[PDB]
Parts: sequence; structure tokens; C-alpha cells
Amino acid sequence: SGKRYPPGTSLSRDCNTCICRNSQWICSNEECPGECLVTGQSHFKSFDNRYFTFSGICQYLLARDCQDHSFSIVIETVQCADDRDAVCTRSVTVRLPGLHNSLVKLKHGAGVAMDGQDVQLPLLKGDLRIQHTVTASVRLSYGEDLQMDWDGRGRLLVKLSPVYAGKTCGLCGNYNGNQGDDFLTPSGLAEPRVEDFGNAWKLHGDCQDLQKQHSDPCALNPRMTRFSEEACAVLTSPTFEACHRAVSPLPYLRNCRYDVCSCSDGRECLCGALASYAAACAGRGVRVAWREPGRCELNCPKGQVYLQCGTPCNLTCRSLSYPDEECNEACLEGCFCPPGLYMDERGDCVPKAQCPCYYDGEIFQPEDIFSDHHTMCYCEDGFMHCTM
Amino acid sequence: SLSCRPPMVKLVCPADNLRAEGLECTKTCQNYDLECMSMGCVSGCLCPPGMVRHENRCVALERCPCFHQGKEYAPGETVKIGCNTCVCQDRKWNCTDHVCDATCSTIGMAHYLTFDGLKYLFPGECQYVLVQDYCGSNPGTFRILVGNKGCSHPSVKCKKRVTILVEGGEIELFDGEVNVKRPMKDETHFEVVESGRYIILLLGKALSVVWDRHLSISVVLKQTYQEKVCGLCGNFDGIQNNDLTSSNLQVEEDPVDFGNSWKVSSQCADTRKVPLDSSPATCHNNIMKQTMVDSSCRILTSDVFQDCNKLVDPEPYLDVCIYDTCSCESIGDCACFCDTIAAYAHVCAQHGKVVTWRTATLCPQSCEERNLRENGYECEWRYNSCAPACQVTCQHPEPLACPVQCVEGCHAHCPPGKILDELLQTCVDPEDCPVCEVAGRRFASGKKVTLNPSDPEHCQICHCDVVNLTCEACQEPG
Amino acid sequence: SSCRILTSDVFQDCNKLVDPEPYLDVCIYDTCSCESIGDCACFCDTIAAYAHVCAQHGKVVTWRTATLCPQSCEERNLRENGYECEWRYNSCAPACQV
Amino acid sequence: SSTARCSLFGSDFVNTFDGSMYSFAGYCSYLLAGGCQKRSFSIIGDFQNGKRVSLSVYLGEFFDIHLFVNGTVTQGDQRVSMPYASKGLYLETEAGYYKLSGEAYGFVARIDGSGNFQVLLSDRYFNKTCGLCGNFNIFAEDDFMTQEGTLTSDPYDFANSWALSSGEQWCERASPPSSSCNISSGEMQKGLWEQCQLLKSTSVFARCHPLVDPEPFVALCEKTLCECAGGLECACPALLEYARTCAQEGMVLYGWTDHSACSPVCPAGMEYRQCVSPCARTCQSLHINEMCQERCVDGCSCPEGQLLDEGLCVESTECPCVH
Ligand SMILES: *[C@@H]1O[C@H](CO)[C@@H](O)[C@H](O)[C@H]1NC(C)=O
Ligand SMILES: *[C@@H]1O[C@H](CO)[C@@H](O)[C@H](O)[C@H]1NC(C)=O
Ligand SMILES: *[C@@H]1O[C@H](CO)[C@@H](O)[C@H](O)[C@H]1NC(C)=O
Ligand SMILES: *[C@@H]1O[C@H](CO)[C@@H](O)[C@H](O)[C@H]1NC(C)=O
Ligand SMILES: *[C@@H]1O[C@H](CO)[C@@H](O)[C@H](O)[C@H]1NC(C)=O
Ligand SMILES: [Ca+2]
Ligand SMILES: [Ca+2]
Ligand SMILES: [Ca+2]
Ligand SMILES: [Ca+2]
Repeated sequence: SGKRYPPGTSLSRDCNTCICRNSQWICSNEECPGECLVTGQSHFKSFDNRYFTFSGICQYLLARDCQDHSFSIVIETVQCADDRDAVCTRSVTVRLPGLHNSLVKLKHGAGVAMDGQDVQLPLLKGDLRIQHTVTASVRLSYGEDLQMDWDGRGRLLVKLSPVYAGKTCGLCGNYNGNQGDDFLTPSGLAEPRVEDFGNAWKLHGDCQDLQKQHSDPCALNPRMTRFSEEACAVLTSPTFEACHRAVSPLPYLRNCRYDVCSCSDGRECLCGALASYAAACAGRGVRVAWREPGRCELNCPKGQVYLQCGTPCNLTCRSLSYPDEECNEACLEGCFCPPGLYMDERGDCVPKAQCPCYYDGEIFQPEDIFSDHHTMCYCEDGFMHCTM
Repeated sequence: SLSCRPPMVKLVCPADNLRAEGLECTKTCQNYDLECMSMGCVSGCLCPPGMVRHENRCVALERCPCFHQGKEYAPGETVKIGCNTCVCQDRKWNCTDHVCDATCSTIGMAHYLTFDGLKYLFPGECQYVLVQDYCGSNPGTFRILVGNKGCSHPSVKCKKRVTILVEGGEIELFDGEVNVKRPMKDETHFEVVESGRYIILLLGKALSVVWDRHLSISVVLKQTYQEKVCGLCGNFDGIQNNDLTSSNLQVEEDPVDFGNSWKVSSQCADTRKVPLDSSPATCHNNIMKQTMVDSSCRILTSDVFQDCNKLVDPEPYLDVCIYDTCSCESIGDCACFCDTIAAYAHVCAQHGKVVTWRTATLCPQSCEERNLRENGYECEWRYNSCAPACQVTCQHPEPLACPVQCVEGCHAHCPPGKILDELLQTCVDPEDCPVCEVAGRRFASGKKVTLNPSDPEHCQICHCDVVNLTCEACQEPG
Repeated sequence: SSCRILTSDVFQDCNKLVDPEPYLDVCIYDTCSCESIGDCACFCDTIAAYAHVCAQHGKVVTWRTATLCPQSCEERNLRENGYECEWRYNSCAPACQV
Repeated sequence: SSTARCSLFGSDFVNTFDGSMYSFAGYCSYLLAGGCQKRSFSIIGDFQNGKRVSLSVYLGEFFDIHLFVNGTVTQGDQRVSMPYASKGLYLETEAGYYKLSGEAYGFVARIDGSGNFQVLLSDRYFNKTCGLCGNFNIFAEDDFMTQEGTLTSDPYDFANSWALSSGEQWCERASPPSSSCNISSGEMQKGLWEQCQLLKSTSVFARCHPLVDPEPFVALCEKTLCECAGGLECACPALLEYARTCAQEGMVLYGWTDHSACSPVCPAGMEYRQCVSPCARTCQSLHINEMCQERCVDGCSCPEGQLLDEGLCVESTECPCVH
């Protein structure tokens, strides 16, 4: 990347490692998980690191296990502004044949609905765990080979481990490492026109298929043409200097100008798109401090404080109830409050004195003496001390 | 109410089965293999299980067509994509497995299309390894190179130089013509076809080069290699996202660092990481001009290209159009715009889509001067959309391995009974060709090759310069 | 340099008769202002203007090549499917014929 | 015909190309007209708060003009003088009223002294445009086909579909105004019903009926004769439109303002004529003729002599020289 390294060093990509020996990096080829991403209005990413857009409004098949049928994902897409070139996600449906042949639905809130039933988070069933992440974003976790991300305002993500190498089919491609084959219709042939690909994965015949995927919605709103330039001009500004050599910014810039001219309010459409790039930079190692009072710093409530890179392990009051559980989480970004304070259910965070206990789930007040004939139990400080 | 048609029967949601997949999961031919959601059915009238809906018609059999490009195909109908046929037997397309012949390209001044297909930007000024065979653990037969000068910014400058190193030879080209600095050993495979606007140039069984006389470099490799090469065109493996494997054997994300790994002179000036923007230098803060250039590149999406747009994405080729001609000033000969279109038009021709997009008020391309040397204008040289490249001549009477179907340019058209020779510009009767047929068999017009090296006792050599029915004596080793 | 065709080997006859200096000033002025993206007539025309003035003083000139302002004439003889090719750009041809 | 006509007359009132009026008190810019498949241009009208300020033409991507109530004009943000002719758009004054002509692009816009946007548009755009002035079809009702394309019965949410925001301001849905007329009814409907009525009664208006219908015009006035306190003049805006709307059809009317007791505003030295030629023979003019075969346009102009010289009417004797 235009900088020198001594021999013997072992720099590491996110996927694997590489070592300098005789001016030649040696490298493994071992697989590593892929990600199909939805965001913006209609900007998609394949497993094989393709980018495109398909502003179709129907229940399309996002992804699916295709040699067996461990799961299947179905986006549902909607027009999302006065403009015709503004089609964002409403909801996504997930289907687990492995458990009940149930049907999970991710709702435009942070809400989820299983089989029509609204459900509290966490949702420990046998395999799938559904809990908030920052308390503003849902995360499904089926087994170990699957993740999801919040489909509230439509930023759906996935994590497919390499066990699914090449055996998926949908909008998101094969997950085979090949970026070129990705427009492969269900009838088994690569289509050069995106307008052919997405409409082949709708689930309803009544859905009109489109004919042209416009590139410049800014034409139909000439007012925003000026603004759309300077707005994501910061994307290439040296504010993001540290991860130009981590991921190609040029599409994320392209995906900005489609969104800001398209949506109703370009304020957040801008600042959701910039976070789109920062999230990818962070997913490779590089965090960026790109928030300002002008550049859309969120407003953590008075109980909370903004934080750049922190540990979502010791935050919730539940953690004191289940301390033994592992928290193999990253250094995440969001609204925390200082370490003396732990998060309470009511949006405030509190010291651990009045931090209730969640024994059997049951929300015991901080002082609850509590016992059968045979057991003997109390809630001290967030932990539930049982005996016999 | 309405009693639905006879060919199908009404359904009712049972009160027990949550799986009331009735009207909502109306299976058409598209969504049959696709799995559907359903809360409950409706009071609709759905086809029997043995059939589906088909455009307001419950087509009975599972014979309903196999779509491609949003178009019908009956079962049994075939489609030709690339060098493969492909039939839809039941409902999915069933294709062959003949991998086709890939093709590098230099569309404009500084852009590069890989074999597997990867446009990327790389303004360079040093000499670079376009493609070679000497890659890792191979013999290293051919070493096609490229060298540009004053070509970081596209303009009327940037005359390319190309030096191609095969069979221990040194033949190179620039400035309109080709030059042999060192002839190679096996002259038999050597071949040059100056036809139309191109210099078609074979070098062997599985190698061919094409040159537009101006900038473009379209080398064509056969099925032989299949990951035996590397350079700026990638590896030719089919994998499309591993074409940026630098010479130090690691994928790079930023192509400007990539091609720096492939420069020959390891001490010249490596290029500079440009800040990324949608506007080149001229179009930078020149929004007025920036629209006029934009509209002009929309010929790539015009009524005349509508056939080819469905096959080949114009979007890659558009990006080059806008990039070059902003940077280019296009004062005199405005080829820094005309060429980018011609590049797309030829790719269209390779897929069988000849196009006539060239008018008198846009990139005219006259052909009158060849019909000048004779005092009387016989008028045989006519410019033509895409006339075939591999014909027979006095110099090349035999048919040649023809990597390119047809090509643009001036093409001498005259009635039959006359074969073209380039020295005497017109076409001429066949007998006037200095053609050679020694001891009966049909071959070329006296190639300058010493046949029969293998057996000394059978060293029965017969050259032919132009016409002579001669045979030379072999010098004995003893 | 591009406008120095107006002072080139091919115009040496006409340079002695007609001053090219007025016509040069227009050349540089127009084509700077002009962007000359597609049909680059905002340069080709200024020269053609000078070449005709040269013709009026009896100095026919052939300055037009294939790599500079080509000016084909096939269309006609092309449309003439039966290519009896006749529409040959007769250089500076008598405008007033029968 | 071969032309169209939209009008934003008076306060909040609109006239589409096809005889469909309503009222709208917007809050920001709104697209008046332009292509819908592709836009070579676009006409937008900014509303401060219901009341209008600025007409503007965004010519594709690269050029813009903002002419506004006061009368001053800018290009981008740099205030330019007037007249002004860049990019094939001649920004001129006619009959004391400001004009923007886009004949290359097939439109003519203008404003009067009071502030009344008008758009004459070429028949090249039939069942083609779609904006706030409706489609240039024939149907004088379907002309509410939203930015998605939806026949909406409401004349209000429709206009709010064609909202365009900028970075300087992001605008919302305005609200329909709550009328104070509903309680302050009193005599104001009895004595003042007549000035709306005279569109029908008076003979000078009694002859465009086979061409147009005053019934919407009398309908749209009666709701706006109630907010203004103490004035018969409140009828003449809705009326003044009816004059032009008949005139555009090919049948002009004459001298109607003589007894109407309402003349449209114009600066000193001029008052409202009807059907003055656009080629006002001014002071510093060349005496050429029979090129100005243009159609005849209404507006205020000088007396019989009193040639124009820099926005005022001055006697022909005192024509200056210039150097
Ligand atoms: C493809 O066609 C061949 C030849 O008819 C047949 O043998 C094979 O089963 C087919 N395969 C598929 C996937 O349809
Ligand atoms: C031009 O060449 C094309 C392609 O070879 C051929 O189909 C066509 O007949 C030619 N036309 C003329 C006028 O020679
Ligand atoms: C026609 O053009 C030729 C070649 O330029 C020239 O020699 C000849 O004088 C011209 N004849 C006429 C009639 O203009
Ligand atoms: C009046 O003109 C001034 C100066 O050009 C401008 O700042 C202002 O916005 C105008 N106001 C109105 C109501 O047009
Ligand atoms: C109106 O335009 C639509 C869309 O172009 C077209 O389908 C229809 O025929 C047109 N109708 C009339 C009355 O012109
Ligand atoms: Ca794939
Ligand atoms: Ca490759
Ligand atoms: Ca003479
Ligand atoms: Ca209408």
C-alpha cells in the first residue's frame, strides 16, 4: 500500500495473515466469512463483495441455504420518499425450518415478531438468540453460523460463516469468492442486466418489474445537486484518510449521491451513508472520529454519554445477574455511561446498588428475601444469591 | 361474486392448519422453486397442484418457458452466450462448458480491462508488464510489455510503446508501424494482418495481439493457459476479484499501488495516489462543460446501440469516456473521444452486433486517399462499419487463425476475380500474386522459412522467393 | 502550435498574399473558449475560412488530411447502393456549374 | 393553439393548463412544470409562507436564475443586473412587466407588478409534463397525477407531492390555512357578492362563456372576498385572471377595466393597456419594421407619444444620445 515493512513481519488482513520473505508476501488462502449488506435506499452488497442497486418493490429473496434448507431470508422493499428512485427496506422475514418451521419477522422499529407474536429481547430459544446491541438495534444469532442486524430503518446485514461456502442462492450471490457470477438467475445463467436479475427473485407475480435503474435521481431534484457534492465530499476528505487503504471509498461516495437527492430529508440520509463507510472501515480495523456538532453527532440522553470504542459487556444490569456468561464482543461504538453506572431498564443507568436481579428472568428488586422451604435466595446488588 | 373458471378450483382456509398456503402463495413459473411466506389463504380460486399460472392463463404442464433478458424461450429453445450454446431442458438453462477466449484491453489512455473482467484506473508513465508467462513457477515463454510516455493525464500526448518478447525475439511497435529488432526462431507461427484500422498480430497457437494504430492493446489468449500468466491483466483464472495480486504476491485494494508493483525500471517515478473525485482536472469546477461532455458520452446509450446495451454493459465504457475527454483538450484531432466509442462498438461486434454509429458530423473517417495514387479513381477503398479482418491476399493467400470476426476501417471492395495486395494498393487478378507452389502442394506465397529441420537424410528443402519453382541443396554435416 | 497550421508549408503561397495574423487571432480565441468535445468544427472552420480566402486569390490549397478535419463524402455514393462513386469532394470546385 | 398556460394569480390560487383551479398556501419551492421522463429544464416557485416570492428555472444541472417579487434577479447566488441573456435565456421586461423567455427550450415565463406567475409552454410537451400546473393533456381533472403518478382527488396533498428541498432549507408539509372567515361572516357576503357576480352579468364578460366557464372563477372568489376588510377590489384579482384566460383562447376582450374600478398596478408614467405590441418603439431604437409579427400581449405601456427611455415614459423631443 505504498509503505515498507522489514522482512519476517506478519501483517494480517481480516481474512488471514501474510509474512514478508524475500520481498514476497506469503499468504494462506483459507476462507473467511462473507457479508451481504443492504442499506441506503436500495444499495446492495453481495457476499463476493459486489456492489449494485435494484430499486424493485416486492418481496424478493435476499438469501437462502440452497443445497439444504437450513434457512431462508426474504427482504420486503418499499418506495420510501416522494421520488420514484427512493426504495428502502421496510421489513425482512426470516424462516428457520430447523425450529418449528417457524417464521421470524424483523420490524421497522427495533421490533421482532415470531409467528405474529411480539416478543421481548433477549429471546433465548435453543439455537437463535435475539437481543439488542446498543439498545437501538436488534441482533439475531442462530447457532454460530449466522447473524443479522437491525432492519428498523433498513440497514440489514448478515454474517455467514465459511461452512456455507458456495451453497447459497439469492440476490446476494453464491458466496463462492467469485464476484463476476453474482447476477445468476434462478434458472441458472448469468444475466448482464441488473434489471433482469432482481425481478427474477420476486415472490409475487403481481409485483410490477421495473425496466430502468436510474443512476441520477439528482436530475429530478436539481436543488440538491449542489448540496450533494459538498455533503459527501468529506468522504474523500482526509478525515477518512486512515481507511482509503482499507476499502475502496468510491462506491460509498456513489451511494451517497443517490440517497441524498432521493430521500425526503437529506440530513440523516447523508449521515447514515457516512456511517456506512465508517462501519466498513471499522470492520477491517480502522476506526474514524468523524462526528461533529455539524456532522451528525447523535444525542445520547442525559443518563448516557457518547463513546467511540467501548465494551458492551459490563453495561447492562443483566450482566451482574449472569456474570459467568462470556462476552466475546468487540470494542463497539455507541451511548454508554461511566463505569460506576450500569444500565437500568428505564433508560437511565444506575450504580450497582439498586441494580435489580434477573434470576429465572424474574426482575427482583435490589432487596428481596426469597425462598422455598428448601432453597434460600436473595438479591443483593444485581446478583441473586441462592443457597439450599 | 364470480364462479371461477373451469381449469381451476376454489380454495378455503381450514381453521386448523396454520399452513394455509392458498391464494397468497400463488405459484407462477418464476416463484415455483422460490419458497413463499403465507399467513392464511384468501377466497381466491387457485390452479390445481399439477399446474401454475402463466400471464393470465393457468398453463397446465410444467413446460412453461425459460426466461432470459426478460424474454420467452420455449423448452428446447437454445441461446448462444459466448462460445457456448445453452438449452433449457425442463425449466433451468442447461449450458455447455467450453471456456471462451479472454481479452485484455486499454480503453483510452489509462484504463485496463482484465481477462476475468475488471476495469480499473492506472495513470502511469513508466514501462509496465502488461502480461507475461514468467510468473512464479513457469518457463516464461512470452513477456508482452507496454510503455507509455506523458500519459498520467490523457491528451493528444501519450503515444504508446509496446515491446513483445516471444520465442527469444524482439518485435515492437509504435508510431503507426511495427518493427522487428530481433526476429524470433520459429517464423512459421509469425503472422501480421494489416486489415482495416487494425494490426492483427498472431504469435503462436494460443496468442494474438490487436492494435488500433492509436492506443488500444487487445491481446487474446486461448483456453491453453487458465492461470499461467500474470501482470496488469490479472491471472486468467475465472475468479474475477483476484486480478489485483501484486508482484509481491498479495492482493491489493488500490490499483494505483498495484501497477506500481509491475513497473520494469524499478527506479523511475511511481505514480501518485490521486484524490478521488467524479470530475477530472478540466471538468473540476467546470460544471457547465461537465454536462456537455456528459450528454456527448450518452451516445453509448443511444438508439443505435440499443441492441448491444442489452448484451454488454455500457457503464464501464461510459466512465472512461467522461474521464478521458475531460482530461483531454481535444483541440485538433478529437480522437480522445472518438476512440472510446469505437472500443465499445467493436466489443459489440464481437458478440455479433455490427453497428453503424459513425456519421459525417461525428468522427467522420474518410477513406478517399487510398483511392488517389491512381490518376483515375477506381474507388475500391470504402470505409465500412465492421468488415472481416482475416481474408486472402497475394501476401497471405491462405486463411489464417482468425481471433477477430470483423473490424472497422477502410476496406478495399472490388468485384471478384481480383485479390488484394497492399503494395500495389488496388486489388489485382490472382495470377499477378507472387504465389508459390513447389512440387504440387498448396501453401503460402513463398514464405521465407527453411522447412524440414528434423531428418538429415530427408533434408529435401524447397524455398520459393516470389515465383521460382526451385529447390535448394542441403549442406551435409559430415 | 495547432493554430500554426495557418503558417505551415502548405500555406506558404497564401501567406505571402494574405496576412494570416488576423485569422490566427480568431483561431486561438475560439478554440480556447470552445471545448471541442465531439465535432471539433470550432477549430476546423477557422482554417477553412482562411483557405477559401486563399482560393479567391487563385491559391487553391489541399491542407485537409484524414487525421485532421477529415470531411468524408461517402454517405452520398454510399446511399448510392450501386456505388457508381461520383460524389468526390472536388477540392475547391467551380461553385457555379450547370 | 400550440401553446399552454398556467397561472398563480392573487394569493395561493392556481390555474393549470387544463381549466382546473384550486388554492394552495405552500411553504417552500414546488415544481411548476418540466419534463417527467427527462428534464431539460424545470420551473420552480418558492413560497415564503403561502405567499409567493420567486420563480426560478433550473436548466438541467448547471444553471439557475432566481427572479423574485421585488423584481431583482440573481444567478446562482451572485446578484446580476437586468436585462440578461446567458445560456439562451433572455431575461427581459415587457410592458413594464418582467419576462423570462426560453424559446429554445419552448417556454415563456413572466411576472407582473403585483406578482402573478404565468407560464406559456409549447405543445411539444403534451401528456408529457407533470408538475404543479398539471399535465398538458386535455382532461381538465386527471391533471393531478402525483410525483409517483396517482390520480388524487385532493388539490392539496397533490401540490405537496411536488415539493423540492435544498441544503439551505429542508421543508415539510404545509398545512391548509384555518379560515377566520367562518365567524366574521356578517354583511361581507351580501354587499360584496356582486363583484364576483359581474363576471356573469356584465356584457363585456358575457361572451367568453362559449369559450370558458366563469363558474370556477366565481366559485374561487367567494372564498377570498371574506378575509379582506372593507374592499370591493378584492374581486378584481380572481377577475383579472378571467380576462387573460379568455384572451389566451383566441378571443380577447376590451376595455373591461374601464368600469371595473380596478386596474393592475404599474409604475409611474404607464397604466394598464390591453393588447399592446411587445415591440414598444422606444427612444434609442432603430426604425425598422415588419419583423415584429409576434402575437399581441396585454400590459401597461406609455402614452401615445412619450417614448420609453430607461423604465420611464419621456417625451420624444428629449431623446438623449449615448456614447
Ligand atoms: C443437461 O443436459 C444434458 C444433456 O441432455 C443432460 O445429460 C443433463 O442431465 C442436463 N443437466 C441439467 C442440470 O439439466
Ligand atoms: C459493410 O460491411 C458489412 C460487414 O461485413 C457488410 O455486412 C456490408 O454489406 C458492407 N456494406 C458495404 C456498403 O460494403
Ligand atoms: C477535381 O479535383 C481534382 C483533384 O483535387 C483536381 O485535380 C481537379 O482540378 C478538380 N476539378 C474540378 C472540375 O474542380
Ligand atoms: C428584496 O430584495 C432584497 C435585496 O435584493 C433581497 O435581499 C430580499 O430577499 C428581497 N425580498 C423580497 C420580499 O423579494
Ligand atoms: C398518455 O401518456 C401515456 C404514457 O406515455 C400513454 O400510455 C397514453 O397513451 C397517453 N394518452 C393520451 C390520451 O395521449
Ligand atoms: Ca458468486
Ligand atoms: Ca483472476
Ligand atoms: Ca484566371
Ligand atoms: Ca390536464
